[PDB]
Amino acid sequence: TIDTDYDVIVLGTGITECILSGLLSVDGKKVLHIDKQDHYGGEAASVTLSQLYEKFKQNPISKEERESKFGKDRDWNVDLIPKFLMANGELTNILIHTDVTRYVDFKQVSGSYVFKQGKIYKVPANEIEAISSPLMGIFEKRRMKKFLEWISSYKEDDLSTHQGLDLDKNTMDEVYYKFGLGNSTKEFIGHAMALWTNDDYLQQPARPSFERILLYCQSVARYGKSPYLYPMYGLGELPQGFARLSAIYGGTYMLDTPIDEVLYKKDTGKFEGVKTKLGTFKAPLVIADPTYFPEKCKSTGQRVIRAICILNHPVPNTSNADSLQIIIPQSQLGRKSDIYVAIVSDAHNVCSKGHYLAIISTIIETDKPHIELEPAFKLLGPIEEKFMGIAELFEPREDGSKDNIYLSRSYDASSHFESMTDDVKDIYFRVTGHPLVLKQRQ
Amino acid sequence: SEYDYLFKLLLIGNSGVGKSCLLLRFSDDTYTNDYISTIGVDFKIKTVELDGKTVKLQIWDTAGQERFRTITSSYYRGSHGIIIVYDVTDQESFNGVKMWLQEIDRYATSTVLKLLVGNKCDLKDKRVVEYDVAKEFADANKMPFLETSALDSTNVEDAFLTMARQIKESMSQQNLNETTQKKEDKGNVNLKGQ
Ligand SMILES: Nc1nc2c(ncn2[C@@H]2O[C@H](COP(=O)(O)OP(=O)(O)O)[C@@H](O)[C@H]2O)c(=O)[nH]1
Ligand SMILES: C/C=C(\C)CC/C=C(\C)CC/C=C(\C)CCC=C(C)C
Ligand SMILES: C/C=C(\C)CC/C=C(\C)CC/C=C(\C)CCC=C(C)C
Ligand SMILES: [Mg+2]
Repeated sequence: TIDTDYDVIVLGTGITECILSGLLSVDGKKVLHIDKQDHYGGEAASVTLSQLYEKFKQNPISKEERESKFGKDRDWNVDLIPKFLMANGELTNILIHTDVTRYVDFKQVSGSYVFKQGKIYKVPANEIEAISSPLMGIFEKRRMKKFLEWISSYKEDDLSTHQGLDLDKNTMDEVYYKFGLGNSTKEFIGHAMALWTNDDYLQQPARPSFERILLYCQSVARYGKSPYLYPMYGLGELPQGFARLSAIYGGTYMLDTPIDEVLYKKDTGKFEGVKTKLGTFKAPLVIADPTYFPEKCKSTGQRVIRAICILNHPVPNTSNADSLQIIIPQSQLGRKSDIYVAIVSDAHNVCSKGHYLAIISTIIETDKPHIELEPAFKLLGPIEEKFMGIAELFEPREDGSKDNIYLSRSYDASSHFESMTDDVKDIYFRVTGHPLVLKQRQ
Repeated sequence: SEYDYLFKLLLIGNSGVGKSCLLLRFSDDTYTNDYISTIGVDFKIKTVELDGKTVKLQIWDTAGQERFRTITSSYYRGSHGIIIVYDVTDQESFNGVKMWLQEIDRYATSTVLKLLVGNKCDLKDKRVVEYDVAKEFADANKMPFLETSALDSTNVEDAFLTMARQIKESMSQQNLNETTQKKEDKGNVNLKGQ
């Protein structure tokens, strides 16, 4: 007999849901976590090569052809949605407090590169590299330095370290002005450090930009090389790890289990449970991804193209790096948004020996999405295979307070997971009424 | 505190067969009648002496994920040996072993070691899986076989020792060296490292 009643039902095993399921199980809540799909990870799963053909190709190749070209399916764990972890980001903080580090190992990403006039340049990760970089001239570097010294010396508490700037009242452009920074330096700080994909931030309060730049500097400072970490065996390990945390603390899991019907309190539209092939399960609230409640979500008005490329060689002009980010700032291509490339390889157990995965992504701004990626495809050298997908981004219409249907946002075009942990924290506050407070797992 | 080899072991098998009790009997030498835990066992570490070698075992438990056959594929990563448990009083749990074998074939390395354990052998009146049938099955699927009782301790230490020996003795020198303490630095980042 299966228990009918739970504190919370969670639908979909994307990482946002799996983190929430783990945190709530840790809080002592009785959680039932269901997925219609036959595997963990939802839209940000890592999949095998055969699955990649099934998903993105018209006529999947034979097992024998696939294995001769690419080796065994077991060697491939290919992210559907590229993300790195900021080394001092919130996801690392959650991983450490929950000991989900016991279920997922991490390696540093070798570097972050920025595109300028057809070439790529490694963004400095230390003082020697900062001295060496041709990205700025000497006098501009001196102005850059005073800016970063202010970033380091600013204490909220103490108005004497503010240099006449107010992070809430001054725009980021005004902050740049105080330090006399030119437009190319603004683009570099904004796009390579704050990692904005557009220039909207210039006319917005400085605070969020200040915090993002501080986050970047703290992250590169943790271990050097770059601000990023990446999980061994791919991003799919993350939801699996948080699902294990939830199971340890009492959570119950069902996969390959369609939701036949969502149940609502009569004449109210409020959640009460779900009917499945295994029975009817009840809880006072549900947490779910957009695919379970499409009617309760809206498009953000953005579509992201993601091109998963398989190479049999390293990316040119990266010193044969095992992993990297490339950033193509919008101004370099006359675009409205940056193009990213995320490159990982056999060093991270995501492909067979000798191969590289290069996943290119951007928000579509033209009528020929494939053509928008050409400047990025050109950076990769010869490409063995491409698997192309386009995703529309969704967000909940409402915060869930009215109907106890607490929905996550689709995974966005940003190159790392900070916006995903922002979503976790926001959903947790919505669900529980108090900010998330992490305790160290004992 | 130092060790010769470190092996990663998993327990697998249908819910209710006594995997968590088997692990607690081995690790803590305790048994709780009608065992139910609010927080499931994650893993236990136990160092054993094996033909004059110190073998550290990190033995993973399922955290209940087997109930509806939702074991995370990550569970099998880096495993060296897998102990498949059924209940000698429960024919279906024995039949379920064929399915777990298929999972292991799918998610674990081709060279993983396997062992079949028939648990609850203390329940003599209620036995339905005949020893010779289980043994012939284990033979036909390339694994040794023991019947155990977490309750009264029958064969529990020996089951875990059997597996640690299947591994240590089956491993190519390349594979065995990678399990040594000197080779524990895998080039991964310690997130709890200042
Ligand atoms: N008689 C007997 N009962 C056992 C034995 N091992 C476990 N049990 C009981 O079987 C039930 C399930 O045990 P548990 O360890 O949770 O099984 P799991 O679901 O495979 O982890 C509990 O009531 C245990 O007390 C055993 O060797 N003999
Ligand atoms: C506390 C540790 C310190 C101050 C040394 C490490 C330096 C960091 C974290 C800053 C990295 C600097 C940049 C990305 C500046 C870019 C510089 C140029 C393009 C010249
Ligand atoms: C917590 C760490 C932070 C905020 C980074 C601080 C880093 C600084 C001040 C170093 C920046 C260095 C350069 C831009 C290179 C300077 C080199 C020349 C002027 C030749
Ligand atoms: Mg158990």
